[PDB]
Amino acid sequence: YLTHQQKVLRLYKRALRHLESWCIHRDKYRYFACLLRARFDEHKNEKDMVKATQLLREAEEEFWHGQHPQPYIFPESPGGTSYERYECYKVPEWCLDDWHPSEKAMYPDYFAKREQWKKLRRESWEREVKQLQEETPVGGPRTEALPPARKQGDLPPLWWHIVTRPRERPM
Amino acid sequence: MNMFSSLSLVTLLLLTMPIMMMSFNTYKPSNYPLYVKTAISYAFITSMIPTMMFIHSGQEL
Amino acid sequence: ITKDMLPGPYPKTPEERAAAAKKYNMRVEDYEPYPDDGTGYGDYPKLPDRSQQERDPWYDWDHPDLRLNWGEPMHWDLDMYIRNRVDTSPTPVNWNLMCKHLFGFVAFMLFMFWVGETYPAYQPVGPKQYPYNNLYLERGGDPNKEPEPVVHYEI
Amino acid sequence: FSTSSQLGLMMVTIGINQPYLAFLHICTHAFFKAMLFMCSGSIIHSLNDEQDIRKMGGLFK
Amino acid sequence: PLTLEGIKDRVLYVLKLYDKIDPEKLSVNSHFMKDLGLDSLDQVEIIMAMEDEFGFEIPDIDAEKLMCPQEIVDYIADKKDVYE
Amino acid sequence: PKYEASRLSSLPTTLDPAEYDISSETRKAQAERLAIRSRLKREYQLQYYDPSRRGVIEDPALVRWTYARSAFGIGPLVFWYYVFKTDRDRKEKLIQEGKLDRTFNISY
Amino acid sequence: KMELPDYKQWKIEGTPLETVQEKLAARGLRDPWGRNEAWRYMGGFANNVSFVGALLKGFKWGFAAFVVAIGAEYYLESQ
Amino acid sequence: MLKYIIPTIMLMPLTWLSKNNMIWVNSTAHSLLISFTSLLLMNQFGDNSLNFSLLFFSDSLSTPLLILTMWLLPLMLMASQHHLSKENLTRKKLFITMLISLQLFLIMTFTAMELILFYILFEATLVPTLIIITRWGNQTERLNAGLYFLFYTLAGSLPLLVALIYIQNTVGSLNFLMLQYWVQPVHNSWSNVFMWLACMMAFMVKMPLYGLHLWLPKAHVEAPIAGSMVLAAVLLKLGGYGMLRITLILNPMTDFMAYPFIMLSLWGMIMTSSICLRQTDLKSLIAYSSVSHMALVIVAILIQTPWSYMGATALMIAHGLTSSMLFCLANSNYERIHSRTMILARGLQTLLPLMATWWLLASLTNLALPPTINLIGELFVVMSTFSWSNITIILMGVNMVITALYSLYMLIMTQRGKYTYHINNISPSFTRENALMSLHILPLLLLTLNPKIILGPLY
Amino acid sequence: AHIEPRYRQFPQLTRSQVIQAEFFSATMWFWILWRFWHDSDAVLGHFPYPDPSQWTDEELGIPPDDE
Amino acid sequence: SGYTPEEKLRLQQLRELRRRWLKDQELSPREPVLPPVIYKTYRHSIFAFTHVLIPVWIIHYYLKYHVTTKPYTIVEKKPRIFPGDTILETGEVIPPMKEFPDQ
Amino acid sequence: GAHLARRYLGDASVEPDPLRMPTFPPDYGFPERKEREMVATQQEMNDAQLVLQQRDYCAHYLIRFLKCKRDSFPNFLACKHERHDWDYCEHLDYVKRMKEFERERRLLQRKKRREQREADM
Ligand SMILES: CCCCCCCCCCCCO[C@@H]1O[C@H](CO)[C@@H](O[C@H]2O[C@H](CO)[C@@H](O)[C@H](O)[C@H]2O)[C@H](O)[C@H]1O
Ligand SMILES: CCCCCCCCCCCCO[C@@H]1O[C@H](CO)[C@@H](O[C@H]2O[C@H](CO)[C@@H](O)[C@H](O)[C@H]2O)[C@H](O)[C@H]1O
Ligand SMILES: CCCCCCCCCCCCO[C@@H]1O[C@H](CO)[C@@H](O[C@H]2O[C@H](CO)[C@@H](O)[C@H](O)[C@H]2O)[C@H](O)[C@H]1O
Ligand SMILES: CCCCCCCCCCCCO[C@@H]1O[C@H](CO)[C@@H](O[C@H]2O[C@H](CO)[C@@H](O)[C@H](O)[C@H]2O)[C@H](O)[C@H]1O
Ligand SMILES: *C(=O)CCCCCCCCCCCCC
Repeated sequence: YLTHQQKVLRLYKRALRHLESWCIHRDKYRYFACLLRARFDEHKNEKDMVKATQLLREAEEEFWHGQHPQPYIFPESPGGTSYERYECYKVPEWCLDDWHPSEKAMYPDYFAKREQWKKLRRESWEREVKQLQEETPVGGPRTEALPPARKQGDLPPLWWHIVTRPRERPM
Repeated sequence: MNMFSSLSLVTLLLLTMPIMMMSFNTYKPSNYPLYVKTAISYAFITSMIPTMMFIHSGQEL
Repeated sequence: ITKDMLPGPYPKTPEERAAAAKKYNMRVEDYEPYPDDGTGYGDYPKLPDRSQQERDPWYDWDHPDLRLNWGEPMHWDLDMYIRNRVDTSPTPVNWNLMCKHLFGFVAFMLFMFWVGETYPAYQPVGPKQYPYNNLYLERGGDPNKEPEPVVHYEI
Repeated sequence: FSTSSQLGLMMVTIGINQPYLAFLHICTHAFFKAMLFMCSGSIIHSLNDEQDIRKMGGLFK
Repeated sequence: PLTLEGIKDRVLYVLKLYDKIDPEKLSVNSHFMKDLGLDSLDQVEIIMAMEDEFGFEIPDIDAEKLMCPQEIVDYIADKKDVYE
Repeated sequence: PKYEASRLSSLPTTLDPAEYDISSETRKAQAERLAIRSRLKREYQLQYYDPSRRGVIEDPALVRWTYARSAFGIGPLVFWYYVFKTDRDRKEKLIQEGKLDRTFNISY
Repeated sequence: KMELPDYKQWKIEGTPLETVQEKLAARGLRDPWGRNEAWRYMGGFANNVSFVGALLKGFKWGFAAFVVAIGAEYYLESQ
Repeated sequence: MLKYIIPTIMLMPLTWLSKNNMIWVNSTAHSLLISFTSLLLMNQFGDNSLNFSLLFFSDSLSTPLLILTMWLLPLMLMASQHHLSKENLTRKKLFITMLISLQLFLIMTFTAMELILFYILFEATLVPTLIIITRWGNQTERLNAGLYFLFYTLAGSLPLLVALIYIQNTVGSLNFLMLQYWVQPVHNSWSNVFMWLACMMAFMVKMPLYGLHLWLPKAHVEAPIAGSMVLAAVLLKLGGYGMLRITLILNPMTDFMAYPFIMLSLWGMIMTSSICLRQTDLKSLIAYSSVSHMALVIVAILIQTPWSYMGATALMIAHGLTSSMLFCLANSNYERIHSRTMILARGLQTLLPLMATWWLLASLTNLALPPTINLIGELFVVMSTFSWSNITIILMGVNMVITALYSLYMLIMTQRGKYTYHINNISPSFTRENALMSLHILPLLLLTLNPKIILGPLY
Repeated sequence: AHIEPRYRQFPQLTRSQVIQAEFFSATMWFWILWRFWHDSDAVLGHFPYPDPSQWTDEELGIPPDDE
Repeated sequence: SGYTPEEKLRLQQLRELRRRWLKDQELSPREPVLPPVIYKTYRHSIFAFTHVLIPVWIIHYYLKYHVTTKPYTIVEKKPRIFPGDTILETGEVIPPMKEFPDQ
Repeated sequence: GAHLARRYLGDASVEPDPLRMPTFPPDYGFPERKEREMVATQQEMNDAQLVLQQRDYCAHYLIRFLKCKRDSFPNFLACKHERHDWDYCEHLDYVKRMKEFERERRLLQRKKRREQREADM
């Protein structure tokens, strides 16, 4: 599923991040990062692909031995301290449909603009479904990739939940 | 006695008042946190009186 | 949902295995039922015993909090493997080594506390002395009975 | 973990039959432990929710 | 509060402090491979500096696709909900 | 020192010897798996994106799961029986002899 | 909108990143990201106190105030 | 008791003679008035029970159960009228009639002096309950739930009838006031061992005792909301009430005969609490929660101490409100998503903020937070079983931990986390639903101020 | 706001924050010095610790060995 | 490993929609359309009256006329008496201590 | 410290047992040994409500300090001389316990010597 090139590049990034967790100080990290890069540049032009796979397998054995047990994680990355922190504030847009008319009256401009989007959605849907029928082989999709819109006035099929998703900082 | 026991209970009753006002009797949402903080600061003052009486004579009840 | 879409009895012939794999949205090569006992799994697939925490957090799951896609067969013990419960993720230290180091540490400390009790630290002084027969009446002793005198002397 | 360690010391004080000393440590500990958290919160807020000390540094001035 | 121009200014600013890139040849549309002569190891290090510049992670599957500064600006703008 | 996998700590994928020898048969199987995933994804998405749909998208996989799941028996009772019976026989014997302290025991 | 300082001022010279680049040159290598780090060693970040200096923050005036106080208390006590 | 029997009977002509669109208003309004008058039963004396007549009496045990019964009828009406909205008018009136006829049998059951009268009424409750489940349940296996519920009961109740008739022949009476004075000790013999089992097994099935409990989760998963409410809150307590009464005439044989049931209860409460951690049907989880709580009641009744009987009474009342509230909360989700699967609709606090509060309060009472009467009852039982044997504190304490774990697990799974993306029909909570939840929890929490009225005769 | 963010540069400071910090740092050191001047025995020892070897056999009541 | 031309075009088309959608989340000037040291002390003075004085009046009235009228509801530790004190109730004088050996 | 090394890592027969002291008669070697004199009476310590563990041979200095502390309120820095007198009496009390230990240790050594004298004779 991952190519050999993808596995080497993933390992390089993963190795560099753990090395930074060890070094901490920027000047120390710069020094050892360049040494690490030189270890990858050494075997950059290995054309024997059985040898190349051996190099990667040993490299991953080396990484597992030398990894930081508590590596740095970006706060909003999976496993970080702010990951999913703001999910409780994300409210799906269909909830506005159930607002009482007195609540909707507080935002007359916002709700008129929302109706235009809902109209754009309704009038586009049939062409989206048709575009997907025409472009999907007999067996059905073989991958998850979705196409662009091909004409003028068409919207890319299945766009609503991407375009109107909650803001990352919704409140 | 009567000041000591009354003020020690006032400290507790004062802290519950912002919780009771959540029933909307006289509720100012605009700055509820300031309201809660003020009650804590006033409860601290009211509790320093029975503490001072204890430090003075060792009054306990 | 029809009966033919619901879990059935354990698959007996290879043509029932193919039907079961199709019912559960699996390749028949991957499909594999639980061992035929009285346990009561029927033909429900036996899937890898891994936590949902091990799934790719960046993939666009239909259920991101559970890391499940709509329509994929769910592990029999999914409710045990949600991210709030049992984690099976690889550890930076081997499971067996961790157990030795933790057990070794607790056992060593418990042994040392036993040693510390048998050879306690103390200071080079005699007993603390108290007046009025070691405070016989203050400690609640019987006023009517006469305690056996305790006498302390100057040194 | 500093609080857990400080709690362990308080438990030790109970173990040497010094309850009033253990109580004094509860009171004194409250002041500077709550201050340390508020200082860490000051840092974390100024660094946009960063909590890893490996990404702090140079904040003295 | 980030802006489309603000993000672009910082993406190029980081690239103009990278010795393997000549700041005169750099534009928003420069392909890291075809125009600047970098390799995929280099591309991984560029993505890592971007993650450090803006303080969030770009997953490997998305990062491998970002081959010019504009694609990085688009990616950052889309995840941060920057429309202006 | 090699990784030893355990029930509660799996082998990492980068250390799994079958991740680096991927043949045509393995690639074909992965494509067949991706195709099954994609087909279900489309079927889900045509309903999830349908502007006229209000409700729940019933998932047959979820239904099969709850149906399958909704479909050491005297030993602990005997064990606990002997623990409590032995304890209460001992206790009853002492009360009859007066050797159990119940000086202030007037709540029960 | 927000104005970025000129990027050409960020030089490794005079910082420990220059020491790093000298130790790599001994090995035939070069650090290409040095100037991206240079701001951290410059300007108002160039000199930071040591651990001892941090603990002694405020000592000078605390000592000056203390000397005045015991001087005052020694004078009054003599009266 | 005629001041409660007759107005309850009159609810039937009220419902049938009401205007078509007033059936829920009239029945609800007037059943609430009956509930108000039920508080006149609180005239309890320290020594004597309140003995109305030759047929009915009310002591401190029956009075709280009577008040709970008559309070529950309007709540069931409120809870039912939505999913019965499409039903035709005659079948709606028949449904309300079953609920009224259930109240009639129940209040007579709790106040009968003579035990055969209690038996007939105790048995009569089966008919409307069975009809409510099999006629107005949604799913195919409501028919099986009815048969399991019907035949578990009659497997135990027929031996009880034979024992009751045997006891009257020997003693001369089954009036409960007479039994208090003419009771004689039960000596050891195989005949008395089977008399004991015949006097008790019917009530054990109702509670239900662990090992005779599998009918209960089956019944709950099939019952409509009103069926679950009355089943969880009152019908289980018929067995608890029956045991508290009939143990009078079973001493001293209860000394050794209780052991196997105490073992089943003490271990069963841990087993059923653990099972709740892995339940995937919300109604089935609440059903297993009841089994665990009622195991404490069985232990309390069997060890026969003044503290245990007081705890048993408080636990029975407290559980009735709490468990009924949980089914109502579970049903409010079901009326939106039409599934009982607990993992289907997550993160509902984001979408329904005030219903999240009701969930929180119901969970807090379910795990017996002090000073809710839920904890008072549990604590009294824990106090008394420790004297019975100190080792029981280990099983009691472990059960407390597991109960907190599954109670909050319910809360975290349904109310917290992320909301399910495709479920877009979570409409705002109706006034009817909010009123229904508050009409459970408010009286439950108000009972903390005056617990003595739910502690029973031993108070 | 009244403090505007800066890029790759040391931040803008107010005069109040700098003075208040210096005041309280100096207060901490004055207090330590003042307390130590007056209560050094709290750190060093309140009383002398005797050497038991210097006690004579007469005062401990140790009779002479040949007795 | 870059985008394919169809991936780029779909992303571009979605991006245009997302930014238009985000722009439309901005409120208008009229939104929300809503339906129709002395200050320091006064705010602090009213707070002391309602949250201290009135509560203490109630508590004192409650303690004085309902609680302290029942036996053993408010039990004090009795005051410490030192050698040399005078008792207010009776006028008794507590004798001094014996004279200390010099120390 | 040091005394512990001698007992646990040396000859414990000539080292005091802190849980059994004293093991010699109080007058052995002390002709005419005075009693410790108690100043505060039982009634005074009861009325002052001293903690039982404080009702020792220094309790009169504590009773004086507590009375001063009450009378000086709100001045919580006064009574410093009274406190030192109590702390000093406690110090001397502790030294007396040290002497009892040293006396016990030397009497156990004298007994050991008197046993090699007989084992030779
Ligand atoms: C002031 C602190 C007071 C407390 C200090 C406590 C320290 C006590 C440590 C005791 C625990 C030592 O635990 C012991 O470690 C060694 C080294 O891995 C293990 O040894 C084992 O693992 C290592 C590494 O895989 C290999 O050599 C081999 O597999 C095996 O020898 C032992 O199986 C384990 O029993
Ligand atoms: C002689 C011995 C027998 C004694 C009998 C005493 C009672 C006699 C009652 C006779 C009147 C019956 O009344 C007749 O039935 C019902 C209720 O009454 C009415 O119709 C009913 O329709 C619906 C209910 O379905 C409701 O709106 C409401 O209950 C009523 O309007 C008829 O419009 C009326 O014509
Ligand atoms: C979940 C179900 C739990 C079931 C628990 C079962 C408990 C079993 C209790 C066993 C004791 C039964 O009761 C027992 O019956 C016999 C009847 O012969 C009585 O004994 C009587 O018969 C025997 C004959 O063998 C004579 O020796 C004896 O002199 C006579 O009194 C015992 O006095 C009595 O103790
Ligand atoms: C109960 C009394 C307790 C004792 C009270 C003692 C009084 C304390 C007075 C503190 C006021 C000092 O005022 C502060 O001093 C420091 C001296 O480095 C100044 O700091 C100065 O030098 C440092 C570099 O070392 C830099 O911050 C900068 O060069 C300059 O500001 C602050 O700019 C000034 O705001
Ligand atoms: C002299 O007064 C003794 C004071 C105690 C000093 C601490 C010594 C700690 C040694 C470790 C003990 C190991 C377990 C028996």
